[PDB]
Amino acid sequence: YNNTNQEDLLVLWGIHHPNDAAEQTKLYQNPTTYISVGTSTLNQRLVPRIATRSKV
Amino acid sequence: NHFEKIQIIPKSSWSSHEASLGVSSACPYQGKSSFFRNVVWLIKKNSTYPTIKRSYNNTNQEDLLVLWGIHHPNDAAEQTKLYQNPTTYISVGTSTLNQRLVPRIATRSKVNGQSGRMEFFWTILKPNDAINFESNGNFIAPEYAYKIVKKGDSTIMKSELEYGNCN
Ligand SMILES: *[C@@H]1O[C@H](CO)[C@@H](O[C@@H]2O[C@H](CO)[C@@H](O)[C@H](O)[C@H]2NC(C)=O)[C@H](O)[C@H]1NC(C)=O
Ligand SMILES: *[C@@H]1O[C@H](CO)[C@@H](O)[C@H](O)[C@H]1NC(C)=O
Repeated sequence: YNNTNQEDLLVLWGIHHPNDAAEQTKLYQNPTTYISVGTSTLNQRLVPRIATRSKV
Repeated sequence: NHFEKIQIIPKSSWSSHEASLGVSSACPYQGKSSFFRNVVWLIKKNSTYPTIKRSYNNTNQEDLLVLWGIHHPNDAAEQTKLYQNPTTYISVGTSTLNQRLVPRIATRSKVNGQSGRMEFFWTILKPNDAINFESNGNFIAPEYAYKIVKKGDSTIMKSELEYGNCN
């Protein structure tokens, strides 16, 4: 997306950290994933993180 | 103002990993070279290191200070020598924690004769919550943890002086 507007823009996004490899492939097939995001200033490569956690 | 130390993962309970070989000349007790007493330096048994999947639940009434660590070795040789598995990680989870630690190799100056490094981590595990570890190598597991028995005013004074038997 390009900010063709005149004012600063607050952009939000996210990453899913699943319970286990089963759920990872169940929902996305690909077993080893990442989200990379870039701007004139941002240089992010996010990587989902698996861990066994209490239900919330 | 007061911890009560409890055992939460007994040392004797590690069947498919060597638990008594996690020791170092950098930590002498009295000749016999030793280690941090409250955590275990787990190591490969037979030639191998099965994936560990262990968890403690805080059935107590008070917040619990849990400590654990990761081993960062000198090189791939030592990594496989001690844990066989060449690509490892420790993942730790709570109702709030979502950690995946990865050992980091780098060539470092000896300190207390060791070029490897140990990196410790911690959390406060609320009553009725559990901490779930999973690992594949380089894990330094908890044995003892601390119940926070009482809270109150205190401070960490910095002084070279000693106890004065006074009030
Ligand atoms: C830790 O152990 C206790 C059981 O000893 C669990 O207590 C249950 O937890 C649920 C959900 O938190 C509560 O709503 C219930 O009161 C408890 N159920 C029963 C049958 O006692 C607790 O869930 C465990 N904690 C975790 C994170 O697994
Ligand atoms: C060690 O490894 C071999 C498998 O390669 C196995 O057959 C042997 O019995 C193991 N030893 C013990 C004491 O478990």
